[PDB]
Amino acid sequence: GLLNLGVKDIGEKVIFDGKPGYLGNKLSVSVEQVSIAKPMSND
Amino acid sequence: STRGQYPGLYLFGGHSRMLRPVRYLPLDKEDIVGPFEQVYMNIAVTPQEIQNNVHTH
Amino acid sequence: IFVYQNNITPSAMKLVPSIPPATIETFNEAALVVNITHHELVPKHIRLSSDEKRELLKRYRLKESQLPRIQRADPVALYLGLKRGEVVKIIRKSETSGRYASYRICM
Amino acid sequence: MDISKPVGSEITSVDFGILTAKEIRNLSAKQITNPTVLDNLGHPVSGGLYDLALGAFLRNLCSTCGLDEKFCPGHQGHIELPVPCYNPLFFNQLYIYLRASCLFCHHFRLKSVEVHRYACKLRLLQYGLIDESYKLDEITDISSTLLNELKSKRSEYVDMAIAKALSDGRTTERGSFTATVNDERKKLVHEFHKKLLSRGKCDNCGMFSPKFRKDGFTKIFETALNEKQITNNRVKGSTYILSTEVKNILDTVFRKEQCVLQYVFHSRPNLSRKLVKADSFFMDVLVVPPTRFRLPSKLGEEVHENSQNQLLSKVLTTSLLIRDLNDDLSKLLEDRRVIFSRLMNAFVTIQNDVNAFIDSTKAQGVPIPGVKQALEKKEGLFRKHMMGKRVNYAARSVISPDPNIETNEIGVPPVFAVKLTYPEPVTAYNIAELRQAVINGPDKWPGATQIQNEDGSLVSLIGMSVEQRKALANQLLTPSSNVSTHTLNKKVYRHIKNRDVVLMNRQPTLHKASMMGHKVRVLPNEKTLRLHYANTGAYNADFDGDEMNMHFPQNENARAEALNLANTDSQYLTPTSGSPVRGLIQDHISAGVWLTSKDSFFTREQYQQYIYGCIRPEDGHTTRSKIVTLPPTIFKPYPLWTGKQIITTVLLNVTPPDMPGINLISKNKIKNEYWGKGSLENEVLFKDGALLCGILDKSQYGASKYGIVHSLHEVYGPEVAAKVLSVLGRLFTNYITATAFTCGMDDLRLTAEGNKWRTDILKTSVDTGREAAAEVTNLDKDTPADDPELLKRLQEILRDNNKSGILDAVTSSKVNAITSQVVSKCVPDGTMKKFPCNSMQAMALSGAKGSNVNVSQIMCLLGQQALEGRRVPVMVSGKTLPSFKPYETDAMAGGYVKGRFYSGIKPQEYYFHCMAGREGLIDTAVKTSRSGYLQRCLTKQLEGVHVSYDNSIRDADGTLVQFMYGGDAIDITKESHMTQFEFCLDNYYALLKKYNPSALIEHLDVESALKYSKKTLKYRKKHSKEPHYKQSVKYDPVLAKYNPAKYLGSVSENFQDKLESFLDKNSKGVNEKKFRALMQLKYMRSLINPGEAVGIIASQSVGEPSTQMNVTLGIPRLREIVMTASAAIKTPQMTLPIWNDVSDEQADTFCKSISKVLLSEVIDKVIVTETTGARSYVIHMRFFDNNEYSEEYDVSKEELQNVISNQFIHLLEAAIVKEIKKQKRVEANNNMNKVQRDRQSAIISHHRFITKYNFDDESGKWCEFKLELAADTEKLLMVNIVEEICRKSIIRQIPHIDRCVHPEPENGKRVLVTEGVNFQAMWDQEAFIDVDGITSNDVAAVLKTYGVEAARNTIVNEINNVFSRYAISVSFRHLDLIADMMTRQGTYLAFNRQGMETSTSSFMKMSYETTCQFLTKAVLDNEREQLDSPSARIVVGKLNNVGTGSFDVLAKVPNA
Amino acid sequence: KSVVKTKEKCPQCGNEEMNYHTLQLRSADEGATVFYTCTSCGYKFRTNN
Amino acid sequence: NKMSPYELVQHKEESDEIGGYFIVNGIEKLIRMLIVQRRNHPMAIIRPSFANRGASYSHYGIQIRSVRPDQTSQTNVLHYLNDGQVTFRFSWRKNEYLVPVVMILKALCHTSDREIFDGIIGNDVKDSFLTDRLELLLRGFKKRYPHLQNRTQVLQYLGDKFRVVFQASPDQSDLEVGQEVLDRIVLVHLGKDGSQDKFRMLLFMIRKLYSLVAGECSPDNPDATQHQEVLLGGFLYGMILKEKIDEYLQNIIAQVRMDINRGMAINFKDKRYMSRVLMRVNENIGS
RNA sequence: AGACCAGGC
Ligand SMILES: Nc1nc2c(ncn2[C@@H]2O[C@H](COP(=O)(O)CP(=O)(O)OP(=O)(O)O)[C@@H](O)[C@H]2O)c(=O)[nH]1
Ligand SMILES: [Mg+2]
Ligand SMILES: [Zn+2]
Ligand SMILES: [Zn+2]
Ligand SMILES: [Zn+2]
Repeated sequence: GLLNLGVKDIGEKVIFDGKPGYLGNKLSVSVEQVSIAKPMSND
Repeated sequence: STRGQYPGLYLFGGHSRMLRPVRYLPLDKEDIVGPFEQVYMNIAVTPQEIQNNVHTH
Repeated sequence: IFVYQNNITPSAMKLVPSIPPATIETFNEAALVVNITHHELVPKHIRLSSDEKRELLKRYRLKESQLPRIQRADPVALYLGLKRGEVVKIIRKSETSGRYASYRICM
Repeated sequence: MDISKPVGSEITSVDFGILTAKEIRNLSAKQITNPTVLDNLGHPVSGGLYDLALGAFLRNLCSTCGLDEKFCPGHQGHIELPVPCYNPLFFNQLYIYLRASCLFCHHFRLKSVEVHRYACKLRLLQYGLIDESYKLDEITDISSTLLNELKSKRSEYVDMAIAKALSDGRTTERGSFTATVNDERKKLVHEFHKKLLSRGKCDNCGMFSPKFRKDGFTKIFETALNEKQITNNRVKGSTYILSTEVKNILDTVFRKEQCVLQYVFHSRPNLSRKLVKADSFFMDVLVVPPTRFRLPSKLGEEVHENSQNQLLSKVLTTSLLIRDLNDDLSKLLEDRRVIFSRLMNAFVTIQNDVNAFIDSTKAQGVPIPGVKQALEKKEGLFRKHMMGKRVNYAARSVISPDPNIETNEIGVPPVFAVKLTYPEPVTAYNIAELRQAVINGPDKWPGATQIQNEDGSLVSLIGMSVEQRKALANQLLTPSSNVSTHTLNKKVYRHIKNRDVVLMNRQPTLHKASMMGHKVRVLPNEKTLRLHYANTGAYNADFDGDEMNMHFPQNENARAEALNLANTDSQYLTPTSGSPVRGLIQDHISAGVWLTSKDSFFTREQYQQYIYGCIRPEDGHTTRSKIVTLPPTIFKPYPLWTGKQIITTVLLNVTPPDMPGINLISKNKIKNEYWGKGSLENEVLFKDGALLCGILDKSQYGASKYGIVHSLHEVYGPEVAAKVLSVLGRLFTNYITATAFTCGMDDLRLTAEGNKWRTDILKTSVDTGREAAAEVTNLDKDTPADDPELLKRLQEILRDNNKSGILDAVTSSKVNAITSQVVSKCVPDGTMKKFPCNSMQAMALSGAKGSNVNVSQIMCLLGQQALEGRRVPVMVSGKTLPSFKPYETDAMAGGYVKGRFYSGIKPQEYYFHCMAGREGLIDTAVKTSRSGYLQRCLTKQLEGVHVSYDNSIRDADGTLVQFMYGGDAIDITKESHMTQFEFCLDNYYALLKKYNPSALIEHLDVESALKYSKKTLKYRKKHSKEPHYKQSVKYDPVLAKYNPAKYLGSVSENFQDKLESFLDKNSKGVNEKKFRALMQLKYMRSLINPGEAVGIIASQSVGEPSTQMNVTLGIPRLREIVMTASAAIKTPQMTLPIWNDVSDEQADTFCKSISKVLLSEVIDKVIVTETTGARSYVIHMRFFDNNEYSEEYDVSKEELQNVISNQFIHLLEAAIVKEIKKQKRVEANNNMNKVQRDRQSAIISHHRFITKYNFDDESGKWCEFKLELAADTEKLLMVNIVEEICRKSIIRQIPHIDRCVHPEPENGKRVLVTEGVNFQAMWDQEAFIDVDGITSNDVAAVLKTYGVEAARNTIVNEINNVFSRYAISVSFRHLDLIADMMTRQGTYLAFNRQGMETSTSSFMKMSYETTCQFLTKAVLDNEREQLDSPSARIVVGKLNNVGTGSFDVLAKVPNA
Repeated sequence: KSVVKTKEKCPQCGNEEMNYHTLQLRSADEGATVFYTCTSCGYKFRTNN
Repeated sequence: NKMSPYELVQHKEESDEIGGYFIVNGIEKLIRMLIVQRRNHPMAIIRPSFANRGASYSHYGIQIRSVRPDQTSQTNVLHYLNDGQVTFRFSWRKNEYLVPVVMILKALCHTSDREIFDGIIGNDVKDSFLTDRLELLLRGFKKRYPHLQNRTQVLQYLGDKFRVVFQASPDQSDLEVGQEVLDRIVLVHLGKDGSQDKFRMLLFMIRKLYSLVAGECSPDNPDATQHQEVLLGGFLYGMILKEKIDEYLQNIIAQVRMDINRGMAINFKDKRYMSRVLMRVNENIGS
């Protein structure tokens, strides 16, 4: 699907620590899969 | 052409195109054409107005 | 009046208002090749006397500053040599009326 | 409004002053101090924005007057701004006086004798002494003793000139402030402020002051003094500054110069003698509005506080932070700097909040709107709630058409008859019918909904039974028990009866006949308005879903104006041209062709049925109380009548007796050849009221001049012609419902011979597209369509836009001459069914509905589908469409469609016809919005100009536009039959009754105006062979000496010279002198009445026909003339009269000597040659052959050498040096003769970097010159340079003239049109051009060289032929006033905000646009206005000074 | 200076007006294929040479 | 989805009920189709508004609208300056940015300077219009940028200038944040492993822009439907869904940015901290 | 009382 190709196109985004050269820890956060469900209610 | 559009052969096969069916005269079948494609070819509106060696569709 | 060829020195344009009450007017020699009052689109301009200025401001009960205005520096006021505050009778041809006298004052 | 509640006091004037801080501490109810609007539990907190001292808020009594919500007016409060801040309305003028002033002696930086020169010229302009201010200026490093002697004599001249002019009856001690002294005062203050701002040193004490800087608003900076000229401030023995210090400077500057600034800030003499202060420009106190005017909006629970409470809270939030920043300074570097750097930031934020409260566009931080932006545009306050308002007592509904209504009535529904109501006070003559109305109740027409008691009380009848309601019917006419209300009586708000008046209205109200006053007639059934068909063309109203307004007037002053003045029967003729707008339209015109035919014969039962079906004596249409008939046309075998004889006795019953019948000889739209051979049915003939010949048509009844309804309007009156349109509207409706009228498929067929004529002409169109293509391509003839040279140049035509225009205009010229051959042949001669039976032709020829081009496209062929000038557009490939091959020369392939709407158009013909149909639907959209703002700019200037009782039209403030309306003061709606002398002679005894000459002698002077009209007629026949400059006239016309509304025989000179030209020729018991005595009475009654809103009429007569719409043309031309008054005209021209001596060969070799010749126009090609490694260039410019350009441009070989020598290279040397500056970031020998080696040596000497030069001296074909550069420079293109220089170099040019064309002689005279304006240079050509006949197009250039009255004559003709191109007739009385209003100051002023600044009415300028720019200029001038303009008497609620309110009414009471 | 410079006999039913269209398919080396299409019967065929 | 017209009546809908639309708050909304420029075609464009980019700007220019495989677009307009040089124009956020194209011709692949010449000039070396305009283009790069000789040095300059605006990370070198410029901006319908094809397509676009200023080409009409394309509305619903999860993936970093600037209790390997900080962001993308 | 959308003449 095109949304998974859009998930892949955004890619990974990082942010480092202030805790002690190296910057800290990477946190290479991303999305890798998106899926839409048919509508379900809970009654 | 003299001072016309920039020449070249442009092939398109992607999403979101505009497409209409047209009947192709050698080996009479269906052909699907686009607006960028239609501006240089000679379709006819009825088969009683076909002129020889100029009309493709 | 004073007719010159090409230009006047800007140090010499200070002398044309330098005498009261006698005024000095100034004209090009190339602006006088055609008299503009002979043109078809202009009417017969006639300046009015001090008595005829009173009889116009009395019939219409006008102030001096409520008439239509003519500038002092258009080439018809320069032709007639108008000092400020005097009325010019304008004999105007029209399409359905013909002759009718209009008026302008030069401020 | 209640007519039983008078008012004795009236507002006379207003004046704009600055509201001082001392007043608004005494004005104030309670100062509000905390930025919390309302606290918990829904109460308003005391001390906040919502407060009970500021007004009653939300079911709670006030704390100032103690009243509730409905009765508290709201009260003024304020806040205390702790620092003086900048008022944004005055900051642009505060920054002028903060600059331009010394900071050391605190004068301005001018010398004190020149500041005094403006102090006493502005004093002379406060009074009416516009001329004495220039004599004052004729009074004349320098010691300061004679300067006091200079200031003395200038001050004594003013005190003598003010004393003389106030003694000699001229100027009041309140001064005189006309419009042209507002010009001389605005010109003098703008000159004074411009000269203040440009001063280096203070000319009183000579040392510098630091210049101030304003980047944007909210802040002021001063800059540090330079490092050089600090020496001047040592021989006299950046920084943000505070608004208290800016005020501290200008509290000293305005005191040291009090004697001057009193006249800058006053248009009129200051009789209060108040000081002008710097506190005017600052505001130390904000005024909060009353809390009534800032109540919050509410949508269920969604309640939001008002935008002003959001803006006044942020000022109060900053006004407490700035006091809490003063806590540490009250206790007292690091403890001092952080508390001061945060205090200075509070100074800027309290300024940015006092700006954003007043002006939202002066804010920063989608923004919250301020108090300026509640006033400015459409959706403002002047334009949304003052000039236009929502009204009570008014309905709107869809209209449906209706016969059987008497052409001045409207048909109202029952449910509009119930709701709309009228206050009738009970009297002795009402309690018969107004007691019956109050018994009927709110829901029984005719009834009543309320009774208003004497006390002002009001009793509703809605929730009441009939037993309770009959008791109130016996309460109406009772004597009042209150002495204080003893002269008042009860008002019963009855329903709308059949005798009331109604003002109908359809948008857009493009002219005044789109808002008329109709009578009423209620109708029983449905919920829609009912409009008669004679009104459908005045409102431009069709019946495909139109809805239109219905305003019900509420007093007797308004009922007497929409029955007598704004009446629909008074609006027969429109004042645009004098042509009728009212008449029968579609079925009635198709029925009078059948009724007035020769075939129509009626028996005795039929003939008398059609008369009573239209006359009906009991409703009051007859004038005899018995229907008279005629003897029949035929007596044997049985009696038959004729449809001529129908309308003879229809007109015999609606006419007044003892007044002879109508006499008319007119024609109609149907020719004689449609009725056969020997027919006379084209001319109509009325003789003593009897139709004797001719069909009746659109030209007779219908909106058309000089028909029978237009002639019944003149001889008998407007009440007769409005009654004839009713009776004929019922005579033809009753004729149609017994003898009908259809168009079918039968009506559209040609014959088998006519279809053969059609196809044989269209076979000649198969070669038309090729002959037109072969002509434009400059092949000769008979070349085939597949010729490769034909296809090559057609591809060259397509790539250019102008070459494709002369191909689309030659083919369209040829194929429209094939269209004109089928319409000439196949209709009517080839049609199967013919006239009168051919109903498609019968209603196109009669003007009922349709055209001859409409039946062409139906029955013959549809034609060339023309786009915006051109033919159908072509693709990039040379194909017009995918069906057609590229570049084929077929007429069908380019938009000429041969198929007709009867038999169909082909799919490629269908697609071309859809391109032209979409073109019409966009021009119907985009070109009805451009003429809407033409009329708004026109009506705002011309709202107040009107006929005075001097018959001398003038503006509302008193300034005079013209001395007589049109030069003759006759009304356009009364001058139609004024020069129709053959009509008025045939109807002499019937026109003598309506003017009644014997009863109208006592109030006249018949004797005196006739004598002076013979002294001038004899003088002008004797003189006036000479031209106009020789005529010392010695005698004015009788209009300029005698009042034409009182003196009989005081007529215009065209009326006298056309009556004495008519009555001389033909000699026809009326003699010669009784006809000239009745036309002069017809002239005098056809004078224009004083009070006519002429400039509205003159601006509606231009804006409404503008919706009907090689030089600029149309509504873009009217914007250039009227709206912008552009001196930068788009395409100026100049018409040059060729003499009779010079022939056509001496005139077109003459226009080759004026039209410019570029150097680009003579060059074939330019071949540069660059060899580098000193950068060299070989500029070789190749020309055409000398026999080719010396014939085409009359350029000699030697003159082309001088352009390269003295003009081309001096522009080329500049362009090379300009680019090197901006980048720092076969032929002959060389030993030719001694002169060419020195011709070369002079080119090298006087130029910068030339090393060689040679022109083709023996043939004039080439010019080669070497052009070296330095080796340091990088690469220049040197062809794009040369081409741009070759297009700017001129071989020969008369300045400001680029082309001179010799067109075909239009209308006899020989014409030579140029494409640019230079009058000085065309005066040298006396031998070719009549210099005393040079007219033009540039209205601003004829004003500069020929004067004011010549530009006034130029502007009339240019606004004439923009309407004469579309065959639109708008009369020269509306064009005269727009001319004399635009040149009223001796200049060429526009109808915009830049041309209306010289005007006395402040609310007129504020209502138009830029409201708070004219607002500041009024309050700075302290401008009092007399409330004269119509835009200024609606803001304050006065009766107008135009028309009905142009006088007062006084009541003669018998006892002293 | 720019402008002064100056039948098939279809065997199925018999028809001479027969709609044809030449079209060079693969390269300029081979002959142009003439695609024939009739109207009186509608039979189609092509022609190399 | 695959219901028969019998089963669409049993589920209350309608028999021949065509879908197409969104039910939002009981109201049947639908996203309209928009006609827009064709993908992946450089069309020669004359506009009077191209002159208002500053001084020396011509009315000439070329413009491509490259779409990505997730159907998201990016225009790359080339301008022609009257000085002789050309200019690459793009837009990453709601402001525009201007780059000379020789900076991009030397950043896509390892080029010579005759191979920049040979990609525009074919066998028509004798065409002295093109050779003079290509003198000014290649010498203007050496004049204005006397450094930046090889591909790895041009690409660090292009990454140094577009680092704070493309929201780069401190880990990325200037060599590889310059490739982050080239992968999201210039001719984005080739993607990664297509820098050879991006090179040849730029040499196509400069020569077509020089063929437009020479008069050899008609400007391609953007208002004719020959050069038009349809935004379907369903793809634009997916274009906006890329952004709202592009923004969602940034709010979970803008929340731990707020945690760095304030707090200390941060452990990136803690699942307890992941669920702690992921509940502090706005996850309601469907609203 | 605004925004946007759909219309009417
Ligand atoms: N001021 C405006 N008036 C309009 C507008 N639309 C319609 N109208 C008025 O309504 C009338 C509608 O006329 P049409 O636009 O339909 C022109 P049409 O060719 O349909 O005339 P007929 O064929 O005679 O009906 C027309 O007289 C206009 O005065 C509008 O957008 N603005
Ligand atoms: Mg309508
Ligand atoms: Zn109160
Ligand atoms: Zn000083
Ligand atoms: Zn056959």
